[PDB]
Amino acid sequence: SMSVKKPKRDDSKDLALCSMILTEMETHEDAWPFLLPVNLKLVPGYKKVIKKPMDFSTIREKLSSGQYPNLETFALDVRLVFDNCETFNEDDSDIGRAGHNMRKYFEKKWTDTFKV
Repeated sequence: SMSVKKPKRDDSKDLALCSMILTEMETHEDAWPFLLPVNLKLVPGYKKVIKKPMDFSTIREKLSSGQYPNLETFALDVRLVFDNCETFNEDDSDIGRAGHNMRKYFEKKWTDTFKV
């Protein structure tokens, strides 16, 4: 509260570390469904069903232009990618399985990097 300061973690490396994590995401072989925005005019349903589209290229642009206030807002956008994927795609499908794989991949890197 006012003039009662909670000891804070060092966040000076967060931008670099998130950029590193995102690079590993972008280069994962199962990243292909997530590299670019879903094409809203070639994919029936998507615009109506998915209220907040998100993809790695959009996250990269936001990270490069100071649009994430903190690391948690970055992780929210990454998770949004996989939450959208689960909403729209069957688990069995190639895209659906890619999403599950990439979520698992991200969350381990997230824990290993920041839950130091």
